[PDB]
Amino acid sequence: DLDLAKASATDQLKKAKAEAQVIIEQANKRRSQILDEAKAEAEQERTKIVAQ
Amino acid sequence: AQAEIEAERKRAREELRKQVAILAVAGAEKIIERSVDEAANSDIVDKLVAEL
Repeated sequence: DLDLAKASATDQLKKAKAEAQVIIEQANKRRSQILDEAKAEAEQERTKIVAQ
Repeated sequence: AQAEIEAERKRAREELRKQVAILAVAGAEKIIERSVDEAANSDIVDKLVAEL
């Protein structure tokens, strides 16, 4: 019992760390989506004022 | 884009100046060749030989 409690308990944190990595990776990828959307729309904005 | 509009204004102003500029002399040539006479010729030649 003590060995299995140690094992199953300690594996939890090894597991959760990878999900902290999941969250940071998702964070940066959606961040890239933010920036790469705003850049293209600002491009079209400048082009609109230019045509005007 | 505030600079790329200004570059276009400067450039259009320049092209307009260019066209008016060439028309000025292209017209002046026709005016001269249409409005000369030997009195006008003599005046010029005699002015310029006097500084020869």
